[PDB]
Amino acid sequence: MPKKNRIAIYELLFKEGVMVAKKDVHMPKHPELADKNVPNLHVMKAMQSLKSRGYVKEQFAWRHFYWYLTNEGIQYLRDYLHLPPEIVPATLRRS
Amino acid sequence: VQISKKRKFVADGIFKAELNEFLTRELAEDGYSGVEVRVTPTRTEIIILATRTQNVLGEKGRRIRELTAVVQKRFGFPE
Amino acid sequence: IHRIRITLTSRNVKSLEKVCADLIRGAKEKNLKVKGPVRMPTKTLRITTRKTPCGEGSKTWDRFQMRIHKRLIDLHSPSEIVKQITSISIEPGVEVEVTIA
Amino acid sequence: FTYRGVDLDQLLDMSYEQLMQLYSARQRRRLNRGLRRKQHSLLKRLRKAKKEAPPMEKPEVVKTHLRDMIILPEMVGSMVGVYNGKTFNQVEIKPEMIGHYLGEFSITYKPVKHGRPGIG
Amino acid sequence: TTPKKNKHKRKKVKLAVLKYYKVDENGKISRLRRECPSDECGAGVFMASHFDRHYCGKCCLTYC
Amino acid sequence: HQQLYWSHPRKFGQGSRSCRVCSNRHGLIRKYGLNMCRQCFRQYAKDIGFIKLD
RNA sequence: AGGAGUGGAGCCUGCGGCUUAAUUUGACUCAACACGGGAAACCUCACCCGGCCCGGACACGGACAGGAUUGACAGAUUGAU
RNA sequence: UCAGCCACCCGAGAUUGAGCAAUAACAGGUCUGUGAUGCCCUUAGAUGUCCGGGGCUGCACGCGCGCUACACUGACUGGCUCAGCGUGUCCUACGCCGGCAGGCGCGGGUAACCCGUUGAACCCCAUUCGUGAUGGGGAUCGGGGAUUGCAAUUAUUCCCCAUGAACGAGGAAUUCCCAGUAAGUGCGGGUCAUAAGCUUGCGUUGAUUAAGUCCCUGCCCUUUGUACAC
Ligand SMILES: [Zn+2]
Ligand SMILES: [Zn+2]
Repeated sequence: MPKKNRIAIYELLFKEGVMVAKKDVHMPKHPELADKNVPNLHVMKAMQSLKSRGYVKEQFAWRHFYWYLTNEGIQYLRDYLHLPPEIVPATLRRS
Repeated sequence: VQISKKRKFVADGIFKAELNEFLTRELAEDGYSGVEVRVTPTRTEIIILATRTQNVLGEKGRRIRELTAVVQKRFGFPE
Repeated sequence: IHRIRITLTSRNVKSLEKVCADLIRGAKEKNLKVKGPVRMPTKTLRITTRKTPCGEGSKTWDRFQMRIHKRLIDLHSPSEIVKQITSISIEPGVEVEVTIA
Repeated sequence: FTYRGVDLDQLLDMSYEQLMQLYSARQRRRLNRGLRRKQHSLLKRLRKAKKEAPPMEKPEVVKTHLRDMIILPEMVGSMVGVYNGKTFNQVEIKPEMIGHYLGEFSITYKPVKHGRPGIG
Repeated sequence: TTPKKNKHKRKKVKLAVLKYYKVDENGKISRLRRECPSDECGAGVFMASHFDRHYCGKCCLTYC
Repeated sequence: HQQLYWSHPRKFGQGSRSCRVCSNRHGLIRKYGLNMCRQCFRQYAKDIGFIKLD
């Protein structure tokens, strides 16, 4: 894989924290990460590599993969995206 | 144009079947009982039944927040 | 103003007729000239499946159904009051559709 | 040899649209819906076997993978191996097989020679 | 009969821009091989002049 | 490689259609837009809304 | 008590059996044999003949920025650009 | 003189047809429907997977579902006249070019609004053919023509010309059925790019005989007796 495909995957794992898929290998475009031309294979196998680290939660359904944040995934992302902890994601917006 | 009422009323079924299947598979530990999908063109709310409902929410409403974004980005309808 | 028509479709009959009765009573409350609930020919979707998963036994079949009752009430009233009446009796299991002018 | 009332030599310079009308409707439909890169490459290698062979030697067996290919008048005379699924076979393109596929001379099954029956 | 397994491995010279870039004592930069006229490999990425052609690394163009 | 991988066209036929819940290809209910297997429809038919009246 | 038959002919389909490179396989009284939603030109597809790809996560040690990997035009071989 | 059975009156109706279905069991079938699954095998000349080509259909012979029939209560050709359950973004209205399958453009329909008045077939009313291997019956084959597809040769189908097979009501045996029921007849759905002789539904025409028994097939209960208790 190239490195620029992976870097837009962690950004929607911080503010919301979840990432779904399709389990379609030959699917040429992942439709949620449009305008980047990343295949479904290159987000699905990347999250398979991330599940052996222990940073995404595995839950399957009829067809779609599902991947949640881990509680240790916030600290691993806040340095990899080089973010300050002063900004708050959707965890503590309401009430 | 939209879809026919025959194909509309069945497509409301495969929504609630996949939702209930995914909800059983995820929430099979906190005593998941069933959904109730109240449809509305403004907000299609999904009422989760559970045994220990305070433990479903997470830390002051944290765990179900993940499931909101899951069902948002899954079934195509916007947030 | 002409052709103000409300589409009421449901999967069961009891809640659909209750919603029809509440809408007709509310249109009686507004004192409009009201074509009542007409009754479209109900559709019944047939699916006939072999009952076995493999294909061994005595060729028994299943017979599933979905009966979609469809009603239509009609009004002759301006557009500002037809939105007030449909927003009250929100109820699950039914589906509302309106058309105007 | 004459095909549909015209001899072989006028078929070699016969252009495509006038070559069309002497066929059946299946061959005309194949020539109307088009020939793709997998067949034009075979025309390229077949004309290559025309120019790289000495003229008194009928050229080397251009083994082929297009059973669906109609025997055009341009490909007459070349030695061709047609894959049946297991092996190849060199078949000679005689002039009298213009309205036929390539994949019909390679019999993809051994003809059944029966014996005594088993349990019955 | 016999399993014929083969893969063309790559063999790189010690920073093979020295095969491309030549600078003499006066300091002018002389590139021996061909620069590709295509824009995606323009002015920095060079072709390799072969015995009968040149060959680009990106758009794989040939010459005579 | 990258061009010969999924090159055979997966339009029409049962190679193109597969089960919505289990990705199988044998006994597919297409009517009313389901694309479920026959074995898998019977699991979910009560939650779709298909009941047995006779 | 009867009625329509089937078993007889041709054809179509499903099983045995003979072959086949392969003719994928389950199922053999009622309770197998137009059953496997099984009417398969490719896919389906299991079977046979070849040919690519890793889609071997992760951990360890080596190679390691004098490179491991990839596309490779043209010619040769191939069924193929 | 009890539960109830039989006949009649009044009545639309004096049995409508299905769905669902116990305990206890099969060493019943199904890892080939499942990201239901245990072990075992296999994992980079891969039993993973894609690509391409064959095969699944091959054919001296047996066995099962069916379809067409063997004619006159019929066939050929005109004319007339009637449905219901259903599907539809791919269903189709209308004008033109063609023997026809088909080409063209125009619209409608996400549907009691359009196809659609769903102008179905047996049946009916006339013409011709008259008991013969006939024009019955169409198999088998040669040629074209047109569609769907990346591709039709191992005919995918469909149309038009030809060729004309057995077949003269079918032994031993055996299946299903008691009323809008057999049976005849078409239409729709599933499969479906192309597709029904299959199956699942629907309407149309519409009867013979029975309203009884344990003789056969098989199941159950009570009195026998056991050397039985797999
Ligand atoms: Zn370049
Ligand atoms: Zn399924």
